[PDB]
Amino acid sequence: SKNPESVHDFTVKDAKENDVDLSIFKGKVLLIVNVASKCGMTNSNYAEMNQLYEKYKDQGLEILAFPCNQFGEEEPGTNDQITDFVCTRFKSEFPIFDKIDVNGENASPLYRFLKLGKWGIFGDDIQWNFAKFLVNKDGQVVDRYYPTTSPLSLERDIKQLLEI
Amino acid sequence: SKNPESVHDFTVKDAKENDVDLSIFKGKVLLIVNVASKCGMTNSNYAEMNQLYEKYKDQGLEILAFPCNQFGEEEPGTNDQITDFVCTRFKSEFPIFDKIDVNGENASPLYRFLKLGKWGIFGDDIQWNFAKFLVNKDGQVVDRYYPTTSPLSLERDIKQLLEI
Ligand SMILES: [Ca+2]
Ligand SMILES: [Ca+2]
Ligand SMILES: [Ca+2]
Ligand SMILES: [Ca+2]
Ligand SMILES: [Ca+2]
Repeated sequence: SKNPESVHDFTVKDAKENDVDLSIFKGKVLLIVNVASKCGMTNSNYAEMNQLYEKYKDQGLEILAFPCNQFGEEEPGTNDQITDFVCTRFKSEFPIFDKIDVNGENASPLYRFLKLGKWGIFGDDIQWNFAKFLVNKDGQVVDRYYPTTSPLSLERDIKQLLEI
Repeated sequence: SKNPESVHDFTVKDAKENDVDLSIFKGKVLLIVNVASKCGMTNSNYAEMNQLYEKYKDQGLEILAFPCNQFGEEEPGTNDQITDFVCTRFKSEFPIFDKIDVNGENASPLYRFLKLGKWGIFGDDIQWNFAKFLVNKDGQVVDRYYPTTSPLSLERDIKQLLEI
């Protein structure tokens, strides 16, 4: 809409560049997390996220992954590609949206909003790849975790947040 | 080893101003929490850490709680009162240390070091009362949590560090 009140007032692009009204997720627990551009998903975060999905997929937990190139201070070897460098694919169970920036000038309105969560307690810049956010059924930012917190460690909060 | 390599390379004052070398904690997993400076163990965090402690003190978990008045020092109807500006008494099984600054020009050297953790991923200033850090048996910072993350939600990582 126009009054950033909830995460549901936001619409984002999916991998297909098609609009997705986040408002369709109400009633479900949103676990928002920024993923890397790397092409391979080697990181352990994905595996653990899959499990989390495997377990709470049909219970209200929806994982919203967002590719971001603002980190991964890669050690180049043939990366110089400005016409097709971002991974042209993301093989995972949960949904992977269009690549967006989480920090800086062109930051996504959503992350801007996720950052106002809990009176600015969540106001920090996304520290690195895989920062985790938990949103309740009403679209309010409930929790935030550092990249270094494996998805599996968010189970207790996921569980509670679902009333299971 | 002039320049600190670990949390063990720091000496802090305890509630009774007696120097404490963090080396006496080597071989133990540490939960470092900054607490409100005012009196009152009513905040939910206390009960949860209390529980955490009762269930892990005798397994390798130590809790270093540091009082700080940098957050909402304007809370008590009568806070203005300068006779110290930190509660003269903090009933708790787990040790409460002397007051320290966590942010700014007088931030405790220990908090400067913890903010160095994970290649700067933990560089953010302490957001509010009750931010959490998990340090391994070796004295290196391995996790950081937002104030909003309840203690009990750190159990998985604790067990993982204590190896259980
Ligand atoms: Ca960019
Ligand atoms: Ca971890
Ligand atoms: Ca020492
Ligand atoms: Ca003030
Ligand atoms: Ca851990």
